[PDB]
Amino acid sequence: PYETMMYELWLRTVAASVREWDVREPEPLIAVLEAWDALLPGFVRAQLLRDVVRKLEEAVEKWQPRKHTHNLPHRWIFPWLPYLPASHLDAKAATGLVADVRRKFRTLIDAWDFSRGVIPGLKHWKQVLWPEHGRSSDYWTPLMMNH
Amino acid sequence: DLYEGRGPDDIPRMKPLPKLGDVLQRIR
Amino acid sequence: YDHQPLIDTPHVNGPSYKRWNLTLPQMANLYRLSEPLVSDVVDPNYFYLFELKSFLTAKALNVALPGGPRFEPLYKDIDPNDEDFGEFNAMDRIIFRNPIRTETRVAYPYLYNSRPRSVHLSWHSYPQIVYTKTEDPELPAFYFDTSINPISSRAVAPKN
Amino acid sequence: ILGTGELYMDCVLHDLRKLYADMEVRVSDPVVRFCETVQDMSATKCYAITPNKKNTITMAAEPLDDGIAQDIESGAVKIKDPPRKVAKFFEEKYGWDKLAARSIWAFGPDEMGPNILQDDTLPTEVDKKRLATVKESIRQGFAWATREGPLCEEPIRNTKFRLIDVSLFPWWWPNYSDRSTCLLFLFLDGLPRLMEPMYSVSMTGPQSSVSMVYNILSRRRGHVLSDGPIAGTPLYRVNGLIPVIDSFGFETDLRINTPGQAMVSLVFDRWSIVPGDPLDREQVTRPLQMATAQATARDFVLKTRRRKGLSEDVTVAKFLEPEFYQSLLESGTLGEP
Amino acid sequence: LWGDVYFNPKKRTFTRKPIEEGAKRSFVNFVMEPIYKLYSHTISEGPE
Repeated sequence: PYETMMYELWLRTVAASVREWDVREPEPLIAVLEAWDALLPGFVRAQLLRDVVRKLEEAVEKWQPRKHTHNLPHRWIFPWLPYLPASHLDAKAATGLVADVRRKFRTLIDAWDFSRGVIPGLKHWKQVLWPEHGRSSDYWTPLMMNH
Repeated sequence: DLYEGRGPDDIPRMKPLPKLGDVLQRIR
Repeated sequence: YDHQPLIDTPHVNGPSYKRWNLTLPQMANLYRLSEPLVSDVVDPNYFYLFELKSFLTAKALNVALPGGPRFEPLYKDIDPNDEDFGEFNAMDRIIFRNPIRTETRVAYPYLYNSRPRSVHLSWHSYPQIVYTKTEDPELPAFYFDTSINPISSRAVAPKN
Repeated sequence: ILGTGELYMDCVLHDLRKLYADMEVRVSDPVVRFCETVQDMSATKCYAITPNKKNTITMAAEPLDDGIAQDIESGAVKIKDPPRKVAKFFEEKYGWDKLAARSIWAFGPDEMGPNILQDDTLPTEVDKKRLATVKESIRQGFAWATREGPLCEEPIRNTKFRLIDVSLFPWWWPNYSDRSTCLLFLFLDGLPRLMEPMYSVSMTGPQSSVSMVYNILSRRRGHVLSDGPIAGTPLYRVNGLIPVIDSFGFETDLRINTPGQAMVSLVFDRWSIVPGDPLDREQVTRPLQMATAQATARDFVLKTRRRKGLSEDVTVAKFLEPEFYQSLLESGTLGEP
Repeated sequence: LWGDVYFNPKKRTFTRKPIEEGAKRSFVNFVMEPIYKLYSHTISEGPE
C-alpha cells in the first residue's frame, strides 16, 4: 500500500517536475533523484528514467547541431549519463539518445565547413559512443572516418 | 529494475490505502 | 405496514389501487428504509460493456465478456483452416502491436470482426456524473465540497 | 479505406455492410498510413543520365528545419505567392540566404506539400531557357516521384532538395522515371526514416483514472504531456501523445480498467519518427510477434512492402544506373547488398 | 449585470467594490440566486 501510494503520488509529481523543468540544467532533477532514490520503487524509477530519456531524446532531436550550439548536448546529457538505460546509451542501437547523438555528429561532420572549426561536444560524444572493447560495436571511429 | 518497471505483468496493479481507525478497532 | 397502504387517503386514486402520488418526505423516508436493497449506481457509464446490447453482441460474436454470460455459438461455420491461405491471413503481412481484446471486439464490432452478424450497437458514452453524495448531515444543499477542485482568480485570468 | 478513428471506421464499415453494399465483407486488422523523411543530409552528390544520354541531373537532399512543413501546410507561404515575398519570408523566419530563397522552385507533392526543391545551380554554367524547359519537366517529375518514396511507397515529408552544378540539360525529355529514380536513390543516400501518425490523447475523469492513464500509456508507448484539475469540478484532464497503431483498443482498455469512469478523445496531432532504422538488415522480427524497440521501423516497412506487393528489400541496383552503382559500391558509400 | 460589479441596495448603486463586507455581485444577486431559488423551491416545496 505505501509502495503503490508512493508510486502514484511521487512518480506523478516527479513526472510533472521533469516535464516542467528545463532539459539543459539536469542537476536539480539529479539531486532529487539521488535524494529520493532510497525510497523509490523500481517501477517508479524505471518510469522516471523513461521520462528523462524521452526529454533528452526530444532535446537532441530538436536541437540543430549546426546552429543551436549554445546548449551543449554533451553537457546536457552528462548529468543523466550514469542513470541512463542500456538501450538508450548503446551507440550500436538504431534508436536512442546515443544513436541520435551519433547521427547528429555524423550530420554535422558531413555538413561542417573547415572555417567554422570543430564541432562542440563531439569529444564527449565520441567518448560516450566509443566502446572499450569490440571493433564491430565501435560506432565512433567508423562514422568519423566516413563523415 | 528497469525490466520489472516496464513489465506489464511486473508493474503491479494498485489498491487504495487503509483506515487507521479501523486498524485501531481491529487491534482493540 | 398496512396491507394496501394509503388506500383511504388522497395518495391513491381510489379503492381499486391503481395510481399513487407521494410527497417528498414520504419518498425520502421510503428510500432510506429501502437502503439495503437500492442500487448505489448513479452513473449510466457504470454499465459500459456490461449491459444488454453488449451481451447480445458478445453472444452473436461467440465471446464472453468478463463476468457476463456465455451461450451456444450463433455461427459454428468459420474456422481459419477453412479460411486457409487465400489473401488476408498472412502473418508476414499483418503488423502485430499489442493484442486487441474481446472487449474491444465487442465495443467496435464492425471494425474488429470480419463477419459481424446479429451484433448490436451499444450506447457509446454518457456525460460523466459529477454528483457526489454528502456524508456530513449538517451540510447545506449548496456548498463548495472539498472533493471539488477550487477555482482561482488567476485560474480564470482574463489575459488580454 | 482511410478514416479518422475507431468509431469512424466502425460506422463506415456498418454502412458498408448493412446500408450500401448489403453483403458480407472481409475486413483486415487496422493499420496506419505511414510517411517518410530524412534525418541526415546527402553525402554523395547524386547524378542521373537520360536513357538517350542527352541530359544529366546532379543534386542532393537535406532534412528541413522545424516549422517549415507546418507553415507550408497551414498556408504561411504558397507556390502562387510572389517569389520576392516567399524569399523574404524564408530569409526572415529561418535565416535563409536570399539566393537560395529566391531559388526555391517547387513545393511537393501539391501546392501546399511539405517537400521543397531549390536549384543551387549557377547561371554561369546553366543556360536559363533550357533550364526553364527542363525545370517544368522537373516540376512535374518531382511531383510524380514524391508521392511514392523508396521505402514503402508511402508519401515523403520534411525534405529539401538542392540541384547542384555541372548538370547539363540539352533539349527534350519525355521520360520521368529517371529523375524519379535518382530522387529515390538520393533518399537512400540521405539515410531515410519512417514516420507514424500521432494521436493527442485527452481524458477526463477522477484520480484513480489518471493513475491508470499513466499506466496504460506506458504500456502503449505514449506519454503524458499535461495533467491537471478542471476548476470547479471533481474532474481531472490529462493530455498526452500516442501512436495510432498502438492506440487501437486504447479507449476500450482504459474504460474497462479504470475504477472510475474515464472519457477519452483521440485526435490526430502530428507525424513523429518511429523508433528504429528502416534499413538495418540486422534487425529481425519473429512472425506473430511484437516488434522490439529497435526493429520497429524495419518491421513496419517490410510488412508495408509485403502488403502492397513490393519486393522484399530496397533495390539499390534498380534504383541506380549500373555505372554509378558500381562506382559507389567500389567507393564504399553504400553498404553490402 | 455582468462582471466584477456589485449592487449596493439602499443606494441602488453599481460599484466596483461592495459597500459592505460580503455584499452580493450584480449577476449573483439579480440572476444567479433567483435561478437557484426557482430550482430549490420547485423541487423542495409541497404543492400548496
